[PDB]
Formats: sequence, structure tokens, C-alpha cells
Amino acid sequence: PFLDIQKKLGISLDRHFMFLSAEQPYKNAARCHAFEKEWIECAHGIGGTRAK
Amino acid sequence: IRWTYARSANIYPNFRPTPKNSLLGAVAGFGPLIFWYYVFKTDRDRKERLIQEGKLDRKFNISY
Amino acid sequence: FYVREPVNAKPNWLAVGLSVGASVFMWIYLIQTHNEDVLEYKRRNG
Amino acid sequence: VKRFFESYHEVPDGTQCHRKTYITTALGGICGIIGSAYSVSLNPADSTLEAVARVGRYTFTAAAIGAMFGLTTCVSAQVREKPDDPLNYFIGGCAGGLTLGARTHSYGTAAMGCVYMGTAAALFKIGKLEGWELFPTPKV
Amino acid sequence: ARQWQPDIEWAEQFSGAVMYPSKETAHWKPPPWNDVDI
Amino acid sequence: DGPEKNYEKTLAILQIESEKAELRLKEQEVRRLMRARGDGPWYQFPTPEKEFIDHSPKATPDN
Amino acid sequence: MNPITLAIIYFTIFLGPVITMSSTNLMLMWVGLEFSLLAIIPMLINKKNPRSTEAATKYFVTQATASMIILLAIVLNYKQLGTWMFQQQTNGLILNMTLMALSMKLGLAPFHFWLPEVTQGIPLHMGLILLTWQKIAPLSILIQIYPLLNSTIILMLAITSIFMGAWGGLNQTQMRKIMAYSSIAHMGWMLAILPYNPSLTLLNLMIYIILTAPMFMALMLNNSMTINSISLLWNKTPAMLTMISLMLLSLGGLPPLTGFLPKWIIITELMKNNCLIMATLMAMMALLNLFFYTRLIYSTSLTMFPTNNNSKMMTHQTKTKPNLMFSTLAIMSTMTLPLAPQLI
Amino acid sequence: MMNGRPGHEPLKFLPDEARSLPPPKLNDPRLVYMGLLGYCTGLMDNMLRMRPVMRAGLHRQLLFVTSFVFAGYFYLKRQNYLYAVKDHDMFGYIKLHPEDFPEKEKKTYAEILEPFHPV
Amino acid sequence: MLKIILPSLMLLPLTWLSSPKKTWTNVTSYSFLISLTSLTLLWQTDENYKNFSNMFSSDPLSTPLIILTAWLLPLMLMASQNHLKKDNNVLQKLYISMLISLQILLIMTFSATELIMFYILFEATLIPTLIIITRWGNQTERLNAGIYFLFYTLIGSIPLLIALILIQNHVGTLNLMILSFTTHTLDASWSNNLLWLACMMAFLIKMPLYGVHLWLPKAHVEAPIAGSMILAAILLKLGSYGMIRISIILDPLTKYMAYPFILLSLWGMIMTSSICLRQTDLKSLIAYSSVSHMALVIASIMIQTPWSFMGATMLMIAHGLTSSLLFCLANSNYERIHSRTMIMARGLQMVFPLMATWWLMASLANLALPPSINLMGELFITMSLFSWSNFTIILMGINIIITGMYSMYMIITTQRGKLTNHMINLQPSHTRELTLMALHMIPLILLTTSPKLITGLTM
Amino acid sequence: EPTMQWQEDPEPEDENVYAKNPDFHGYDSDPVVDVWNMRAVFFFGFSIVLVFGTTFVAYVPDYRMQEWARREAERLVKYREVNGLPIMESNYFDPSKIQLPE
Amino acid sequence: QLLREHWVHILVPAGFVFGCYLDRKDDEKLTAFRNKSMLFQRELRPNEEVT
Amino acid sequence: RYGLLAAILGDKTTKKLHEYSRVITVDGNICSGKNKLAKEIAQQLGMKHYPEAGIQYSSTTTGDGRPLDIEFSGSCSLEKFYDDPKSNDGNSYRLQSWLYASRLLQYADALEHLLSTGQGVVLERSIYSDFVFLEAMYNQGYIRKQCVDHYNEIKRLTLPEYLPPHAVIYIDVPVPEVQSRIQKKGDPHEMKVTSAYLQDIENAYKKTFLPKMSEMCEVLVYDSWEAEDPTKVVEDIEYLKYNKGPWLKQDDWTFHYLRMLVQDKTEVLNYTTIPVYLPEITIGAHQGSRIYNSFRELPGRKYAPGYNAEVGDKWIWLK
Amino acid sequence: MPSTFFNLTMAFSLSLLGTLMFRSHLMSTLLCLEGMVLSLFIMTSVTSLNSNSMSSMPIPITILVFAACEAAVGLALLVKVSNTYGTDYVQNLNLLQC
Amino acid sequence: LEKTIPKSTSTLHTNMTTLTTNQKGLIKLYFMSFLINIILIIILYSINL
Ligand SMILES: Nc1ncnc2c1ncn2[C@@H]1O[C@H](COP(=O)(O)OP(=O)(O)OP(=O)(O)O)[C@@H](O)[C@H]1O
Repeated sequence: PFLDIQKKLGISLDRHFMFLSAEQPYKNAARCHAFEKEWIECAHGIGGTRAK
Repeated sequence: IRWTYARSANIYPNFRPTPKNSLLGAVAGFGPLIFWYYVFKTDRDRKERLIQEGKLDRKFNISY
Repeated sequence: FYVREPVNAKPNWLAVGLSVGASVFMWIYLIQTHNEDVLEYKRRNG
Repeated sequence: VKRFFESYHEVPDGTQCHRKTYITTALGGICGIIGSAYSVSLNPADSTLEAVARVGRYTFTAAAIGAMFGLTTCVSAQVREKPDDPLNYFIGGCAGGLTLGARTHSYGTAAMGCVYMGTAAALFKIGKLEGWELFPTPKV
Repeated sequence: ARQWQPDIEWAEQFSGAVMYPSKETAHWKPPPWNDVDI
Repeated sequence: DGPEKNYEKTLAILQIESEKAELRLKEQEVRRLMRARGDGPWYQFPTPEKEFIDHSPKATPDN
Repeated sequence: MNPITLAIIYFTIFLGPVITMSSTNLMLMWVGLEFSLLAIIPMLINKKNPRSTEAATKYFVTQATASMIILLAIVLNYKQLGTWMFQQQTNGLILNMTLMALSMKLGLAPFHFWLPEVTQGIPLHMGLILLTWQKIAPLSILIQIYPLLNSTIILMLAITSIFMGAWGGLNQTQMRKIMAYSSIAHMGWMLAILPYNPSLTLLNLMIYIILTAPMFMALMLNNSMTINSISLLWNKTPAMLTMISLMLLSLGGLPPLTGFLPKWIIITELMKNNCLIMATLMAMMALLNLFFYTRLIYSTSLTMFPTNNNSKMMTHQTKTKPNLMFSTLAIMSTMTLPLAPQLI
Repeated sequence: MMNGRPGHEPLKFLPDEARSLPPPKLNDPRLVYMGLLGYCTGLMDNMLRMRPVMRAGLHRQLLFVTSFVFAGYFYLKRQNYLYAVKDHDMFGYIKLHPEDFPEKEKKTYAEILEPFHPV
Repeated sequence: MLKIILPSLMLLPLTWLSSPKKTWTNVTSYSFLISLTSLTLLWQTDENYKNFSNMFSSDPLSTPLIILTAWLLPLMLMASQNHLKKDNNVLQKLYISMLISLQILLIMTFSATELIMFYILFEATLIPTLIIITRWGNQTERLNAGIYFLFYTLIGSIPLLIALILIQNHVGTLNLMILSFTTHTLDASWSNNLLWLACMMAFLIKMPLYGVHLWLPKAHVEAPIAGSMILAAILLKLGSYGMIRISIILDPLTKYMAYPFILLSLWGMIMTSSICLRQTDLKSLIAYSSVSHMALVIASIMIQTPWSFMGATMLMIAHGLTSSLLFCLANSNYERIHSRTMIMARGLQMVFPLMATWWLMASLANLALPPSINLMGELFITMSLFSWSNFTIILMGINIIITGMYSMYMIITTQRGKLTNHMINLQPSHTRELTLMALHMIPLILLTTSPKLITGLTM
Repeated sequence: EPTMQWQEDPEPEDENVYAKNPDFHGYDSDPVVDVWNMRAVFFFGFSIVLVFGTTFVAYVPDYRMQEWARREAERLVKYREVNGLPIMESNYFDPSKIQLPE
Repeated sequence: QLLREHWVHILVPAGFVFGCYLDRKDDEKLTAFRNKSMLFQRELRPNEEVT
Repeated sequence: RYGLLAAILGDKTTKKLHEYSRVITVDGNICSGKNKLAKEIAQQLGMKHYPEAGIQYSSTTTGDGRPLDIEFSGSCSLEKFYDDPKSNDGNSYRLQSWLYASRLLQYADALEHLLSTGQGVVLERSIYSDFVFLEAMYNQGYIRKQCVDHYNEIKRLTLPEYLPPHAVIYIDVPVPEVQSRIQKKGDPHEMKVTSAYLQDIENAYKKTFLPKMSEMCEVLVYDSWEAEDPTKVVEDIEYLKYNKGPWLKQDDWTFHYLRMLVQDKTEVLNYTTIPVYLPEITIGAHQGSRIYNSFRELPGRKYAPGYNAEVGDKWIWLK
Repeated sequence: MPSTFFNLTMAFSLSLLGTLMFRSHLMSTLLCLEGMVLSLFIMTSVTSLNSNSMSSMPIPITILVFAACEAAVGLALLVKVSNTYGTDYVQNLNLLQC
Repeated sequence: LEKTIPKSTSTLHTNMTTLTTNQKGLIKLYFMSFLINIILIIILYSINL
């Protein structure tokens, strides 16, 4: 992001539900959990134009 | 003082463009430049073709 | 000689000494840090 | 589909005047509609009559400008057969600005538009030739 | 003589709320100095 | 002093400047390649993280 | 405005942007924007006069439409993907809408016809904030999403701002409106460079701030908000001139000052990226900003205008408002060109 | 730009990695210029508050100067670090991908033809 | 080079803090010491040019300008010491500071290698001139004059900068003699042509042609002695030096990218020399004469011949000095009268018996009376132009004739008639102004004697 | 009622300096300052600068080698006149080490 | 006293000194190619320390 | 100091606004028993009396408190006005404006004294009372409508932001008695004023000043002998109430903002030194520069107060 | 879903037109703002409940609260305007053009 | 040479400024203009894909 105060403090306030497959309250998983879990794992370690 | 004012700075305000005036101006600003230019270009092309032929006596033209 | 000698009529020893002290401490911390960095740089690159 | 604006460069400067002129006149109408929409949304007048009158003034004006310009540049390219050289577009822009001045009743605007628009068109041609890109994309 | 310095006829072409009133639509009135209108 | 001094000074200066020119003319290319194919550390645009994801059962096998 | 209210509003204003930036969620960004909007309106409308109320209405309406548009963008992105953040896979119409909204929120053109009116209705100590702590979060949003933008319309917008701001500044006498147009132009420069290197927008913004804030301090001094009311500075306080002249020439961007450096390295980037035509337009139309800064330099320092007698009753008095940071920023603006590399 | 490079320790002024770089000898012209800036700023503040210049606010001037230097020092360290990092990453990428940079060895002026352009 | 600059950067605080009764003398004498020390550059034993760092350099084409500037500084000071006599000490101190900043900038630029540094200094030259002209004039149009000056200059500045960028990118560096050792040739298309333009247009707009000579008279008239001096002497020369140093790359374009500019320069020389006959305002006459000579300079710069460059430098230096001198004389005759007009004061030489011989010795140097660097330059340039074409001696001769005419017209409407009878305000000559005249002259003698210094690159 | 003029001091008068300091020089109205400044100008700018500058320059050596070169040309011409070579060959660089296309 | 007046005459000499010293420092930098050139490459005769 | 901080700390105003912390005016016409009356009032009520601000209030308050020279102070002349009005110089208006401004400075310092310590004050003619003179000038023809409009604009700008005065005494004496008192006093300038002048003053007073202000401040119209018997006035004022006015529509915080505005000795005059150009007051750059140079050459005004050395300050190299 | 969603987006666009074009009032504009907000809240809750996502539901609440407060301050401004002019019209705001 | 370059530039920029500051403070108009701009941007994107 812009000002990584959150990562500096090693905390999280909003970024723990920035997307779909985060930890839902009573373990009720969302619709496309698996496809998200694969998209993210392919778009991790690399940045942007590689993933696009 | 008034004579100097009228020769120096009272000119453009009271100036009103009209033909024969625009005409004389365009003449003085274009004509002679272009005449001199055709002259010089013709001369240079003459000199260039002459040299390309390899004729023009340039002996002693060491400093130019 | 005025009639209403205002705040500027005499100095503020508090801020004077405060500024001098903070300046001296800036100088000293600068020197200590610079010498530390010199030591460590020579250490890590011969 | 943008073809009505891209066809302008299917052939070089040359024939197809009936096409180049329609295109330039279309650009005239476009710029006229746009400027008129701005000057109607703002600085309004009394009646819709005078408003759309202003709009039509601007539109027909720009249409005639584009027509005259593109026509001059399709004609010079035919007669003075040095097409890619931009003096064609420069003379065309001069004729266009002169038409603008003949419409607005101002010799000064005529000559100013001549110079400015003609040089702008010549630079447009220089760009089309030397690949100078406008609205580029970032590649440092 | 001496350095000519500006005067009222020079400064009172700025007092108008806007320079260059070449149009008639520039017939407005200066703005107050305290941001209050009558 | 002598002329050789200014001579060798000029020489060192020219070396420096030519090397600078080389570095810049290479930096442009490097930055271009990075921005155009993301093969490098620079211009690593931000992607979604992968630590705030769950890998625990979800009350139903599917999803 | 009692102290508790003052403190809470100042806190919310200092907060809105901090959240808008430190948050990675577009909803939190929009929230911080609304914070700024709300917490600011009062500071505009404190005097409760008709002009202030009118300006408040204009400001609020425009920024409301803008915020709702950005919200539409975010929600469409949600439906499209699922994430609350922008990725490289969003239909460009959404980005274009986001950009229109951010522009209207900043003051860029042709979404700019509301900035001069408002900045004329406002006092100084709030116009300053309006220009220097509300154009930050909307710019951080872009700093986050610069890669995938539409350079075409970004550049058209920027250059349009250049032209319109300069052409309006040639006329406007009211120094508040002049400063507003200058802001328009400089933000145009920024948005022009943005999708190529953002640090340069950061730099242009910090520089415009460092030049603006001290000018507004020098104004707050006398509440002289007009040319014929500032020309009297050489008889009220003849000291601020040797710095005002410099700062205005800088804002213009004259080489030996610092205001030049931004335009310079920006043109450098645009030449690397083959945008020399728009670079030329920007560089050949900043000269009008330079013009209507020179025309105030004239009025103030290089020539002395007729004063007003009661200024003697004034001079008999004294004045100790002008704090240290004013001079500090003036200097660190004018005389810091030798330290451009250490700035990049 | 580079804020995503490998392990960009976030919001840390000077990583420990920036102790293996030669700090600036305090005689450095940039620091000296910042000192001059502090002095001139004190001068300007005095002349604005209508005070004797060059003989007043000595403590003020000292504070200005030393603050300016105490800042410039570490700011300059950070900038040196950034430039070192840029150069290092560039050389690393070059060593990774040589094919992108054919080491064209130019030809002599004998083999290459300099065309003519008289006068 | 710091040995030349640093002291010129110390004269400033010196001026600020020195007492009123002594600042004038102190700063003057020390500026003279600077002028003296400025001769170390003349130890050019061998052809290896001088290079002090990646940031500075000297050369045979630059050194003259450097010394001339460091020596025109104190003359500006002195000539600026009778007016503003009722202006406050702080104001006159500001004036001195502006003069000194001009000196320093001009030195740094005439020395620098990187054309971008050259450019930022070439554009920082303005602020002091604009100020000096607006805040110390004697008429009202000085404002419009300053505006014209500034904006002509910046319009020039812009495309120059853009082309410097294009270069810095295409080529690796901008340093001179590297531009030389790694120049190349261009496909000669409209792109490179507009590049040639964007590179020369600013230097030309500064060194005035016929088309853009307009901001010169207004400046030299509305502005005071020092601004007039520095304009007529250096702020023109900057364009010439830039063009010389930069044209090294644009070969061959300058063969056919010159005809219009040469034509304009010659025709303008002629028309302006003619106007110098019927121009009442003395300073305006002088300014148009300067235009007439700088046109020769330009015509000699373009065609790129060695004779031409040496003649350009000779005439450059000569005109600088001679124009400073003529302007001193004008100012002198003005402070006693307060009217620039030529026909008001007449028939002097009966009360200023000597001064005339400082009037005469100038004209003779304007109309190219030998043995003078003036005529040497005019003649070498006419030689180069004759070689470049046989139909330019015509214009050379017409100009020579019209000059031989108006120089004497000026001598004769101010020092040859019969004395008026209502000019009771004729305070006799001041030792100060006599000194200024002598100092502007003597160097002409010494350089007429030994000109090998003042030749240029090719010698 | 008709009109009024902006309050302004009147046009100062034209005066004479020689009426109060016939020892004038042109610089200041303070005679001692006049004297000392004109002596400074003259000395620092007629006794030192002009004289010592002219001296330095005139005794500069071989400016741009216009003497060493004459010497070298004399020697080379001797050498070549003796050895029979011509004084100037129309080709500068060795045409052997050079190589050309077809 | 008088130094407050007659001290100013110390700056310019000090400026010239500082200038020559700075040029000396620059020339001590760039020391590379001290004797590695191809037209002034000597043998460093004994007791003749480097340039 | 009185930044927001001292207020937050406790130095408020209501905590010392006690009884007789009021403000009064003693207006009338030229030679009524104004000063004797006001001094009696001040002695009886423990207030402080502020004399009639003239042409030297600023120069007497600031610096070493000595009547400055006329070039620095206004360039007006009351004697020259009484002798020669209608001239081509402008003394009428470039005197009235200066006097209005000095009266305003008076009122401001008075509100400062009050709001800092509830010790009340007594005022002679005030800014509310210094327009009848101008209206008389215009009705007689001494002055231009343009100058009158300038003055009314200055008033509209400054007058409001301040709080009107609690109590207003008006002494009604007509032209014959006023002239008798004049001649008794004796002065070759006062001796030349016109019965029509004084009649216009009286008319303007009794038409505008009384109704305008009976709606937002207490009024007390008294006569010659009822003034000669002051104590009655004291008891009237004491047993009088102070309803129907802004001074109770206020609280600590509006009082605070007002005190800051007042204490700011130029926020009072950035609307009186405004740029509207009239050849009456309008001064040229030459004159302005000469005068500023001379003033800053004076002793005690070269630098700020706590810095001028020659006068006899010290520690001038730390503060 | 898609049909109703496109229609809700159309309604948003219509409120946009309502705000960007006036008919000599201000409450109409503010009500069109409220219509925008309603459509947005609805689209967001729909997206959530269709994806079966839960943690993303607080967002409608948040933006609804913020729209409430925003419209509140807007009404306060409208009221100050009416009480200082005499009505809530729009053509009274011809000031600030100077 | 004055009516051509400088006075022409003067007249031109003067007229363009008269235009761009002939505006009156009416939101009923400013918003219509915003709307035209939005339409323009949408259409440009649509054409250019
Ligand atoms: N606004 C004004 N403009 C011109 N002159 C004024 C103005 N106000 C007062 N004066 C002059 O100043 C003088 C003030 O003297 P005044 O008679 O008021 O003394 P006082 O305060 O009443 O005390 P006492 O009358 O008991 O001595 C009057 O003679 C009057 O002419």
C-alpha cells in the first residue's frame, strides 16, 4: 500500500477481510473459496504483470 | 518633448492598419530578403557543380 | 525608555537554556553516532 | 467503429478527396457541437432560438473550416506532387484559418488562424510520419 | 527630475474586481473588504 | 606546474564522464525491461497477500 | 467554536487522510474522504455570513457527488471480483469514473469552476488547509493505483487544467483566486507525471505546499486579499518583500529557484517516455503563471504605490505574529536547488 | 516505484544494512550549505520581527543551524542508501540477463566510414 | 576557478556589513583585485585546454569574456555612484549585491561545460537585470521593457531545454568535448531540423536579429547605466558563446538552416544602421548600432569558418567595451541635463575640452578605424563571407558607409556645434567619469597591440 | 470641488556640488571619502592592475605554442629537405594500416 | 576600538586562500592517471617523489 | 500572554466581571462640562477615565510618550482647519479620519483594560459619536460626498465587531451658551467656529445618536445645571439597569475572541488603512518613503521596543 | 440477479442526472443523493448475500451511517441558507463570481 | 514587428482569458458542464476500447 504503518506494527485492522476467502465467523466458507485460494497462491511471490 | 513623444511612443496607439500600408510593410519585410536569397543560392549551386566537375581554380585558398 | 515594556523587555532564560542544551546534545549525539558508524563501517568492510 | 476516422490514412495524401473532405467536415461538426454545448451550458442567452442559432453558427463554421482544409490538402497533393512534404497541410491550414476569418469578419483573426492552424497541421503530419506518439503508454 | 512612481490612474485599473473588462459582461462591482454583502 | 598535470586531469575526467554516460544509457534499458515484463525486483506491483487465508475445515466439505 | 469543538474537528481533519492512506480498503479510503469533508465544512462556515454559507453548499454538493461515484466504482469492483481493492483486472470504465471523481474532488479541470468561488468566500487560515491537506488522500489513492490508469485522459485533464488555470489567473486580482488557479496548474503537472513516476508528484505537491503555506501566512498577517491592499506592504511592513518576491518567482518556476526543478525532471521523464509534445505545451504555458506572479511582484516591491495616511498610526504600533516556520520554509524552498539529487 | 523490492523493510529510516556504507565526512558541502541555510533563516526571522540582525537571537541561530545539520546528516545517509540499492539491483539484473545487453565491441575509424560534411 | 568566485561571493557580506562611509571603496578595490587574479587563465602554455573538474572549465573563447566581466563589474559600480546618491544605504547595497550576483553567474556560465548548468545560469541572469531595470529606472515604460526582456528570453529558454533533454537521452552525457569526441551525423529530416531550431532559437532571440531586436532599445533606454552596460557587453555574448559551443553537433544542418538567418541578419544590420541616422534618442542609436554589429557576429557564427570565428570574437569584445564606453558618455551628459535627446545639448567641446577625446576615441572604434580589433574582426568576417559568396561585400560596404555616417552625426550634434545658453547645469567633468572612460579605452590599446589572446578557438 | 492633487512632495531642485566642495571628485559629498576612494580606484586600478596585468601577460610564454611550433617547423624542414622527402604529403594517415570497402 | 571596522579586509584574502585550497583538494582527487598516461609516462627517477 | 492557553488555564473574564464593570460615554457638544463631569464620575465610581483622543494618542502611548511631529502624526492641523477650511489641501477629511482611528484605538485599549480587569472605564466622544461632525461638515459644504462615503464604509467595517457602550450620557447645550463658554475660554481658532456648525452638530446628535442607541444601550439626557450637580448622575446610573443590549448576549468564549481581536493592534486597522484612493488622504510613495525612513531613524522606533540599544536596553543579544 | 443489478445501476445513473441538473431547488438534489446511497447499499448487500460472504456486510452499515450524517450537515447548510436569504432557491447564489 | 508577435499574443491570450473568466456562479450550469465532461470521457473510452 501507501503508508505501511500496519505492517510496521505487525497488526491488521481491515486487511483481514480485504477479499472473499478470509476467516468467516462460524466457519461458513464462501462461494469460490478454492478458486480464490489458488488465484492468490499463484499471484503470490510475484508482482502484477507476471500474474496478469 | 512632444515631438519626441510623437516620433517614439504615440505611434502604435494612433496606428490603424490599412492596405498600401500592410502592402508596403510586407514588401519591405519579404521582397529584398528573398531576392538576396535567390542570388546567394544560385551562386552557391554554381560553385558546387563547378567543384564537383573539378574545375574551379582554388590554388592558394588555404585559409578560408 | 518606554511606558509599557512588553514581553520582549527581558529575556526568557527558560527557552534560552533549553535551546542551548538541545543544541549541545544534538552536537554530541551527532559526533557519537558518526564515530560509531565509522568504527562499524571499517569493521564490516575492512 | 473508428473507421470513419481511420480511413483518412488508408491511402496517402492524394486522391479520395470526397472521403478526406467528409472526414474533415465531420471533425468540424464535432468540435462545433462540443464548443457550442460548453458555451450553451455556460454563458447562456435568452431563447432556445438564439442558443441553437449560436450552436449552428459554430457547427457550420467548423464544418466549412474542415472541408476547405482537407480539400486544399487533397488538391495540392494532386497537383504539386510532393505529397508527404507538409507544406500541403500548412497551406491547407492557412486556407482554413482564412475561411474562419472571412466568417468572423476579422482579417487579424484570419491571419492568426492561418499561421497557427497551418503549423499545427504540418506538425500533425510530421508526427504521423516520424512516429511521434501522442497519448503514449509508459515504458520509460 | 526623479524616478517616476505609479499613481492613481495606474493603480485604479486593478481596483476593478477583474482586469481586462474588454467585454460588457465585465460590468460587475468590486467585492467588499470584510466578506459581507448588504 | 606543467602541462602533463592538466592533461592527466582531463583524462580522468573524461573516463568518469564516459562511464556515467554508459551507466545511464544502460539504466534506461533496464528500467524499460523491468516495467514491461516484471522479471525483476523493481516495479513489483502489490498483489493480494496469502497469510490472512484459512486452511481449516469450513463446516462443509465443498468450499 | 469553543475549544473542545475546535480540537475535535482538527483531530478529525488530521485523521481523515491518515486513515485514507494507512488503510488498504477502498471503503476506509472513502470514509477518510468523508471525514475530511465533514470536519472541514464548519471551519469554512464559522463566520456564518452568506458568502461562507454559499461556498459551503457548493463544496459539499460537489464532494458528495464525487464520493458517491467512487463508492459506485468500489461496489462494481466487488461484484466483478470479490475483493474490496483494485486489481489489474477491472473494466477501465470503473477507473475512468474513479478518476473523474478524484479530479472533481481535487480541483482539476474542467471540474474546477467551484474552487475559485469557494476560495474567495473563505478566509485564509482555512483556504490554506483546503488547498494543502485535502489534496493528499485523493492523491494517495492514485499513488496506490497508478499502473493501470488511462494516460490519455489523465494527460488531457492535466493540460486542460494548465491552460484554464493560467488563462484565469491572467485576470483574477483576488489573491485567493490566484492561488487557487496556481494550485490547479501544479496539480495538473502532477497528474501529468503520475503514471510514470509517482515520487515526482509527491515532490511537486510538497513544493507547492512549501510555497503556498508561507504566502498564506504573509496574507493572514494583514488580511490583505487584494493587489491594491498588498501593495501597501512596503509601508506597513517592508520586510516580507525580499521573500514574497522570491517565493512567487519560485511558484512560477524560475531556474535558479526550486520551483523549476519539478517541471525540469518531469519533462525529463516525459521525454524518456516520448511525450515531448505535451511536455512542450506545459513548459510553454507555465509562462502565464510566471506572468501573473511578476505582475504582483511589480505591485509590491519593484515599484511603490500610493499609501494611506493612517498607515502612520499603524507604524506607531508593533506586530509579532510572523512565526519562524514561515521564513524556514521560504528559505528551504528558494535556496535548496543544489539538493535536488538528495530530494529524489 | 521500488517500494516492493525484496524485503523492503517498511518505514525503517536506516536498516542495519546501511552501516556498511561510508558516512559523510562532516566537512561535506551539503551539510555546510544547510548550515548556511539555518543562519540565513535566523537572519530572516529577525529582520521580519524587526530585530537587530547579526547581533540578536544567538541561541536561536545556534538551534537553527544544529537542527538543520542534525537532520541533513541522516537524510543524506538515507539517500546514499537508496542510490546504492538502485545500483546494486541494476548490476544484479544485468548479471542475471546478459543476452539483453550484447557487448557490442565497436569498430575502428579505419573500418567504419565517417561520411563527409564540408565547411 | 573558486579562486575567482569565492571572493566574488565574499564581496556580498562585505557590502552588507561594511559601514556606509567605506563600503563603496572597499568593495570597489577588492573587485579590482578579483579582476587582477582573473588572469591566471592566460597561462595557456600549450594547446591542452584547461579543465578543473567535471563542473568547471576554461577555454580561449571563454577566458576573454570572464576577464571582461570581472572588469566591467567595478565600472558599473563607479558609474552607479552619483545617482541613487539620495537613495538609502540599504537600497544602494541591494544594487551592489545584484551587480555582484550578475558577475558571479556570468563567470560560472562562461566557464561551465555542461550546457544544462550553462542554461540555468543563462536564465538566472534575468532576476538581477529585471530588478535593476524596474526598481532604478527613470521612466514608466521600464515595466513593459522588463516584461518583454523576460518573456523573449524564456520563450527561447524552453525549447533549448527540451532539446538538451533529447540529447542527454539519445547521447549518454552532455559534457563538452565529449559531445565532440562522440558526435555523429543526422539523417537531415524535419525532426532534426526542428531540433536545430529549438537549439539555436533562444541564443538568437537573445543576440538580436532584425525580427526580435525590439526588447533591446526599451531596455537600454529605460534602464540605468549598469543595466545598459551589462546588456550591451555580455548578456548578448551569452547567446554567441552558447551557439559556438553547441553548433559542434548539428553538422551538417547549418549549411541550409542558415540562409534565412543570414539574410535576416544582413538586412537587419542595414536597416538598423540606417535608423541609427534618424533615431533621436542617443541610447536608442547606440542600441541599434549594437544590433548592426551583432548581426555581423551571427552571420560569421553560422557558416562555421575559422577566420569567421576569430573575427566574431574580436568584434564581440570590441563592441562590448565600446558600447559600455558610449553609454557612460551618454549617462554623463544626462545627469547634467536629464534629457536623452540628442539635439537639445549641442556645441560642446568648449566647456568639456577633454571629454570629446573620449567621445572621439569611441566613434573611431565604432566606424572601424584601424588599427583596432573592431576593424580586424569586421574585416576577417567580411573575408569569410566573401568566400561563402561574392555578393555580400555589397552589404558589408553599405553597413560600413552608414556607420561612418551616423558615428560622425553623433559626434557632430553633441561636440561640434555652438554652445547653448540655458544649460547652466553643466557641472564640469568628474575625475570618476574620466576614469571610467580611460579604463574602457586603455585595454583597447593594449589589445590592439597584442591580440593573440583575443583570437578564439582557431588561434 | 473642482479637483485636488494627491499629496506629494514637490520636485526637488537642481543644485551644485562644487559650490560647497570645490575639492570635488565626483564620488561623495564627504571630501575625505572622495579623496580616499579616488586614490583607491587609481592605485588598485592604474598602478597594480593595468601595469602588473600587462606585465604578466607580455611575459607569458609561448601562448598556444606559436613559438615551439615555429621551432619545430624549422627543425622538421631541415630534416626533410636534407633527407629528400617532401615538406608535406597530401595524405596524413598511413594508407597501409587503413582498409576500405569495395 | 577599530577592529569591528578594519577586520572586513580579512575576508577576501581568506576567500582566495580557501579557493586555492579547494582547487588543491580537487586536484588531489582525480589523482588517477598520475603517471599512467601515454605521453608523459616517466620512470620516477630516484628521490623525485610523485607529482 | 493571552493565547487560547491562558484562557483554557483559567484567566477568563466572567470570574472578574463584577458590579460597575461597565462602560460609559459622556457625550454632548464642544464646551459642556465634559471633563470635570467625567472626572467626578470616575472618582465616585472607581472607574478609570480616558481623555478625549485627539491627534497624539498613538505617539503618547507608544514609545517614550512624547508629542511627536506632525509629519509623522497625521499631517493634520485643527488650528489650520478652523482658520481655513474649504482649501485645496484636504485637512477636513485627513483630520476626521485620523481622529476616528485614534478614537477607535482608544475604545480598543479600553475594552482590553476592561476584559482583562473588570475595572470600568469612562469615555468622552467615541466612535459612535464621531460622525455628527462629518455630517455637519457635509451639510455646511466643507467636504465631498466621496469622502463621506469613504468614512461611512470604514464605519460599517470596524464599528460592528465591537460592543456598544452600556451607558450614554448626552449633555444638551445650545449655540448661545456654547458660544458664551467658548469666548470665556478664549482662543483665536475656537472663536471663529460658526453657530451653524454647532447647530448642525446638535441636530445630528438629537436626530440620529439618540434613537439609534436608545434601542441597544441606556441613555441619559442631562442639562447644564443637572450636570453641574454630578452626584445625582452617579446615583441615577447606579440604580439604573442594563438590559436591552448585546453585552449580556455574550459569554466567556465570545469575550475571548473579542479580546484576542482587540489585543491584536492591527486587526483593528486592516480595515481602516484600506486602499480606496482619494486625493485627500492619498499619499505618494516619495513622501511615504521619506517619512518611514525618518521615523525608523528616530530613537526608540528604529527596532522593536525590547531591542533598541541606544535608548538604554541590554541583554540585546539573547532575546 | 444481473437484470435487477443493471436496473439498480440505471437508478444510480438517474439520481446522478437528478443531482447534476437542477430545477430551482436544493432539497431535490439532496433527495437524489439519498436515492444514490440507497441503491448503493442495496447493491452491496445483494453482492454479499449472493456470494454468501458475511465479514463484508459491515460496509453497508458504515456507508449508510455516513450518508445519514452527510445529508444531515447538508440540511443544516440548506437551513442556514434559507434563514439568511429568505428561501431555499438556487438562483440567489450569484455571489463569489467577483 | 510589434503588431505581429507581442501585441498579437497579447490580444489572443486576453480574449481567451475573457472567455474562461466570463463565468457566473451558477451550479445549475457548472453541473451541466461536469455532465458533458463525463459523457465525453465515457465515449472516448468506448471508442478506444
Ligand atoms: N471631531 C472633531 N473635529 C474637529 N475638531 C474637534 C473634534 N472634536 C473636538 N474638536 C475640537 O477639540 C476641542 C475640544 O475641547 P472641549 O471643549 O471638548 O473640551 P472638553 O473635553 O469639553 O473639556 P472642557 O470643555 O471642560 O475643557 C474643541 O474646541 C473642538 O473644536
